[PDB]
Amino acid sequence: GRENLYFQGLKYMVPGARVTRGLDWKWRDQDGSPQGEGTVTGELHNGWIDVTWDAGGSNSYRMGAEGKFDLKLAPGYDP
Repeated sequence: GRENLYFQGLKYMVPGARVTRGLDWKWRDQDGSPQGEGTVTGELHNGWIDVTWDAGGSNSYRMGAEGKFDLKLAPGYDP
């Protein structure tokens, strides 16, 4: 039994969080390298979260918006 994905989004999508793409990703190669990782840079806004990728691009991803979760916490990141 776990908190739903919206609750997880609220708990984990905070500045500094390390992420990769996740289940609902539909954003082509924006993660910048295969299996690329990134850092969340802000707070949730209308269910979207900002990420700066290690490859260097900055953009926004759904983590609740549209009922979709585009990211996953990166391997080795355990807050």
